[PDB]
Amino acid sequence: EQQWQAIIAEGLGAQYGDAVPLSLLRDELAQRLDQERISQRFLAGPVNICTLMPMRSIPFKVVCLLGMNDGVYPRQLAPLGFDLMSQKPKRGDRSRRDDDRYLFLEALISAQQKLYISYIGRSIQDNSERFPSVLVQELIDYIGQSHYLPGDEALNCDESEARVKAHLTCLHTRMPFDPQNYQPGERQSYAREWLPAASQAGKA
Amino acid sequence: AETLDPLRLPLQGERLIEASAGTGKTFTIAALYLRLLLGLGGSAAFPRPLTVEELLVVTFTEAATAELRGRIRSNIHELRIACLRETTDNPLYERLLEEIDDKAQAAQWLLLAERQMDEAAVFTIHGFCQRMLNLNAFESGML
Amino acid sequence: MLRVYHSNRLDVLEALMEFIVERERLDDPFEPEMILVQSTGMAQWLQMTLSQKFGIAANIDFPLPASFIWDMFVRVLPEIPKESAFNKQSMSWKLMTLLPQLLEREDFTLLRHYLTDDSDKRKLFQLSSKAADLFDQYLVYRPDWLAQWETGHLVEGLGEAQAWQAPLWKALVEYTHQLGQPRWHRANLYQRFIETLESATTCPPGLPSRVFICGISALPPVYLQALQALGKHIEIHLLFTNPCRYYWGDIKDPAYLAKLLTRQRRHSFEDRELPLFRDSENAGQLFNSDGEQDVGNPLLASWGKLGRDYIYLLSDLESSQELDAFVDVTPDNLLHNIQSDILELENRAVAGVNIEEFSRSDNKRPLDPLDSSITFHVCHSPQREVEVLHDRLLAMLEEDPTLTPRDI
Amino acid sequence: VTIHKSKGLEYPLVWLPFITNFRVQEQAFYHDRHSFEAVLDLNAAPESVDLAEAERLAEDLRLLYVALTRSVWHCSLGVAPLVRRRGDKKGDTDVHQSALGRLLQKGEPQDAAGLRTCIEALCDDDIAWQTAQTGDNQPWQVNDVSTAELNAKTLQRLPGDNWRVTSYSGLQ
Amino acid sequence: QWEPVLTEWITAVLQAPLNETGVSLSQLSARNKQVEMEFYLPISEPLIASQLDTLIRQFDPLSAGCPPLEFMQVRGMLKGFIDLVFRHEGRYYLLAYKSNWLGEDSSAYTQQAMAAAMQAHRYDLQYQLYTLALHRYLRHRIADYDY
Amino acid sequence: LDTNWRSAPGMVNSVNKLFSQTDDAFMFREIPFIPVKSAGKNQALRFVFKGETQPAMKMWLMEGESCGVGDYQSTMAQVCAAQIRDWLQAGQRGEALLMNGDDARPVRASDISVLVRSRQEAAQVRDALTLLEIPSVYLSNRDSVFET
Repeated sequence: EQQWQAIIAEGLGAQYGDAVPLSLLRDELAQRLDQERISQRFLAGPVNICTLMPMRSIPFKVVCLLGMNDGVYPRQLAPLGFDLMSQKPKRGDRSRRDDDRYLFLEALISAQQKLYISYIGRSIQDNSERFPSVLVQELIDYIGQSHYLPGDEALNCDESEARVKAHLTCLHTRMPFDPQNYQPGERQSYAREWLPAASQAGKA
Repeated sequence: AETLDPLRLPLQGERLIEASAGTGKTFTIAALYLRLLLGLGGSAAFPRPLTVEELLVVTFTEAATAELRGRIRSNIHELRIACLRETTDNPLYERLLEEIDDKAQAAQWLLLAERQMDEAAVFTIHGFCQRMLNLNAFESGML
Repeated sequence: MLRVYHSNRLDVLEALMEFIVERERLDDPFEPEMILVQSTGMAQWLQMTLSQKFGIAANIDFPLPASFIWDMFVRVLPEIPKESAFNKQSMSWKLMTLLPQLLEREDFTLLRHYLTDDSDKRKLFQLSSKAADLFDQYLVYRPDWLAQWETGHLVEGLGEAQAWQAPLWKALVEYTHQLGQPRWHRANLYQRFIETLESATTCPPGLPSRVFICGISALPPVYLQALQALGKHIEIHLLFTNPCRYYWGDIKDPAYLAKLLTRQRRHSFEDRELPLFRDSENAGQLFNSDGEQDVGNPLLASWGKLGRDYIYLLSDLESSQELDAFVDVTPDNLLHNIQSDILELENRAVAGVNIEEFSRSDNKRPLDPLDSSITFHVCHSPQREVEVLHDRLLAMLEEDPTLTPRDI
Repeated sequence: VTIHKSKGLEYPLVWLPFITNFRVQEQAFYHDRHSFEAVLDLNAAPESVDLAEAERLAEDLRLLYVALTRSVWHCSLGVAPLVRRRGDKKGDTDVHQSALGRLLQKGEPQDAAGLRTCIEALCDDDIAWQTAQTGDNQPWQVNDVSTAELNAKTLQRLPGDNWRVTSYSGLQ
Repeated sequence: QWEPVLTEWITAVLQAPLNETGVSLSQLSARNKQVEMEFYLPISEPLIASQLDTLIRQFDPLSAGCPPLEFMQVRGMLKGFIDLVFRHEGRYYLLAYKSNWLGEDSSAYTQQAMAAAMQAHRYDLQYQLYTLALHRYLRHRIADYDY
Repeated sequence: LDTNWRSAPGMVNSVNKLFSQTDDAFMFREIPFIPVKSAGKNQALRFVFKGETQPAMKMWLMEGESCGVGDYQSTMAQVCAAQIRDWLQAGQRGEALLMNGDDARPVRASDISVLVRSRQEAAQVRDALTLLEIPSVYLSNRDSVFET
């Protein structure tokens, strides 16, 4: 009732005189019913799950990023085509691509202690290589060109960059019951439910 | 028919490339993309260098477009490194570096191509048709 | 006096806001304290930090910048309603009535070819909604275009769509002149609002004591030109988060470069004058011919275009007071190395222009193998990705004894 | 992997057991040799059936070229005198109606001995032939290996204290 | 049809004063009133119900009955939305609204029934947290403040 | 494009020998076939067996005058499964190898691939291969998980 009376009040505020069809009001109510968002439990104390929202940078100790593959991030919103702001850009103009790049910059700066970045690299259907985003690729390129491992102190520039980018990249297994995750070392899984499944010590 | 060289192809009018089975078609597309970006070829070159949002690449499979976009991004990064260093380990990249006279402007153009790689116009057929229907909706008549 | 607070992180800005509130108390206790935010989570974090610092956080209003600007329009200039007549839905329902009346014109033949093919009043409402959204964006960002369209003259150098956008807007301004709705909107009011504050001698009543602008990194030049005239009378504290401490924006003219060189920041606690650029004599060689500064850090040049425009819009203000409180980060970890390279504005990426720099590899920064600050992970599915993330967050909670999941 | 799903992939060793099996198109939907437009003939005219079968044979030859050019080191082919016709011994086989036999028998109808002589005619160092032997000795050998001991880490303490931003209704 | 009775009921509510001196709601100006004050209250100790309910029962006379509620140790922030805060003759006052009131239709809503409703719905803890938040707000805002 | 960078020159010569027997092998005038050239870096690729160097194309001619469809499919599936188990049984002992110059690689189960056209013959190949204790995957399986 609130959305219907709000739609009719916004229509009659312009004093619309002609007839209005039913399907237009149905599509408008279907669009207005799904427009609502919830952000009440953003900082309640449990760990925060939210999308990247622009002009909101809060310092945190651990900042994790998901879905940083190509195509998904940065979120591209195409212009209308007949908009004049896209033709002659000014200083104060805002675009969603630049907002997402500044959001990635604010997520890099706002991270205090630990930064986690995970993207889908291999397809689950046909095992096809899924490339990451351009921002993460520039980040790992700057990491490989700005830092080197103490094992190979003076070997090469591109080879040390590839060795750093391979040491940082943890290619995890396709299935959770794989014994590679439960091998002791740097990374070890905390899922004790798949430990007898990975140990292969069960009756058939 | 004639043999195809990626650094001597005239980019004027309509050309028909018949890439056989097993040939480097995905490598030739990236080579022609770098040729269209840097504006190489001399007399057979483009009249003006184009940006990333002006090069249209059409491939049917979406995973093929993603793989081609990643390969073109890797080729842009490798050519930018080879232009900043004025040396490379690839013979086609060696001839590409030998074709250009200036190095700083080409490296800046490759850096701008690397930064604008997210807005690359490498789409599918139906994706390009949907983008052209939503962009110029007035002359087409699309919702 | 308009006070601009540059800082690397947000906790320094929150401490500066705490020092401002504890230094100068409000004369009216029931007067709300205007803190301009953009999202609800930013206002919630500011409320929680002010409650942690003060013991309480109440009667603090967090409005939108457009809502605060329209509220100041109502409070300063009279005969203005609390709601604007030009909204998105109102202009859409106005243009849905105005567009069939304007199909007979020669300039609207493209919309006639788009509309008169088949219409069950679906394409008309979509065109009206998109044109109303574009008109709202013109009301926010481009007031000169609407001011020239109200007279009826075109702007030289625009696109073809102006050929149907200039008579559509002006007939809108007549239509609200035809109805009982008020005439005033956002575009035609900002120049009178700027002029009536510069021409006034006494301060108008109803204005708040001090306005905070925290967590906002993107504003149009119209809003900043209004806030400069607002800050000439009432002290407005602008807390802006910039990742670099030096000037990392663009330039307009060489006569503006000397004006930027004469402007120097001063610390809040140390009270010492600090320059903007790292080198004052070689500051002209950094900028290009068009006016873009060659940033040494490629990540800041590639990702921070919005902040690069915003610091240029902030530096263009005449009566702005710039204060810098930057806490330096000791580069020990990899993330701290990246933050120090962004803050100090230096390029640590080794290109290897010569063979001597390409052969040796000890010229870079050493990265310890136990440094788990920045990690990149490759997964196969959205289930397995967060399944890896849960185990990694459990490992991070086990690695540090003092670690809160609220801080994650 | 099917032939359409193997376009653009790469495989070391490729086995093609059913490359001689062919299927005859029955419907009359062809393309004109002058206007290059899709012509659908709803009547059962023999010229339209032959012009559709020519495009079907060209599609089978293109499938043969796709399937042959995916091997890197070694490819193996299965050739046999397949007869689609219901007659058992008619003196001629239908391998010329397939894609492989059009290149082996040079587009000419022959017999099983003619197919064998056409196979043995193009014998080089890279192209050889052998007869199909039906026989099995042993399935395989497993050659399994032991698995090392592995464990899962356990969290020592609680992940977090009771921290929650509530109201009066949460405490009631 | 409810409207002409609703407006006279609203004016009858507004004409009735609610103070120990007899101050009505019409005497409050716009600068004196503040509607829907939202506050965040910090707490760094684990909130024990047994150490809090005895401290409430030591001073509050309405805690003669009302067996104590059970809640977990809450450490962190507390949200609250006060309906109205208003000043008059240099003295601050709080006002909240309760409007369910299903079980009364006659004039039986005396002070004893209202006190029983306050003990049943447990609005004493809400009013005590409101007094603590208002005390901290007037201490932070006004210098040289006495409760 | 003249140069081919994928396969060994033996397979390239086999393709250029089989498809250039007659003129216009693709039976259309506007589709001409040209002999492609192999790569210079991949000219040393050899699939070697226990006996000697195995040739590129091996046309397994099924012997007989006339055969049906199901019997031919069953016999060629059995021959293919026998060749797979012969390549895997000799590959795990260091006999069958893939040699690039002097570098060698043993043939695993992921190297051998069977190219089919339909789902029924793919199931026939899988049933004829799982009888000899050889597990096989179907990459072209587009069946829904809800139909199992």
